Amino acid sequence: MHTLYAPGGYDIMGYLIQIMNRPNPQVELGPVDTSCALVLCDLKQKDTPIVYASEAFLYMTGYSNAEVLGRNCRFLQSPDGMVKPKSTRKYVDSNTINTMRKAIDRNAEVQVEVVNFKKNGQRFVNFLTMIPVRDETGEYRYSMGFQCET
Ligand SMILES: Cc1cc2nc3c(=O)[nH]c(=O)nc-3n(C[C@H](O)[C@H](O)[C@H](O)COP(=O)(O)OP(=O)(O)OC[C@H]3O[C@@H](n4cnc5c(N)ncnc54)[C@H](O)[C@@H]3O)c2cc1C
Repeated sequence: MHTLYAPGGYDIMGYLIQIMNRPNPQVELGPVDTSCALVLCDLKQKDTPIVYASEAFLYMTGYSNAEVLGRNCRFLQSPDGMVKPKSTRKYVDSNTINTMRKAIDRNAEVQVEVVNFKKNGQRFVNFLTMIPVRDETGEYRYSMGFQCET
């Protein structure tokens, strides 16, 4: 995947404000900021790659920035971090993965609990919320994910 990163970075604060200010929230997130675990994925690049990960996300998962940037978040679904698209996961609920997938395809807010694994192989339940984000053009371009170790 040779995902390309936005020069000058991402407007994470602007998107967090946009999220808290959204008119018809389908899921209540409550106040959020950059201190929590989050990632921003580019819906317009091949396989919706992570283009930004907050430090709390890297800390929670045990992975470094170099290891998560440019990858579809699904790698967390395997203790070895090897998860091929369309593959039947052996540790994660298929309906769950399908739910995330359709929500993402439809720019629909979604919230799920998904089994994930940290870099050292430690299993945990990830309480995940994905909210589509509009960039400067006004159209949905990114998705912001909020991860919470349950
Ligand atoms: C911003 C953002 C943050 C994210 N953060 C995380 C995170 O922290 N942790 C995490 O684990 N994921 C996270 N994800 C999710 C991950 O990136 C994928 O989006 C998710 O795994 C679903 O998409 P996929 O491409 O993996 O689907 P696929 O690889 O296509 O897998 C879908 C699975 O569902 C099953 N399935 C499909 N259709 C049906 C059907 N009709 N009936 C029954 N079963 C069916 C299949 O058998 C398949 O194994 C995040 C996504 C975004 C956009």
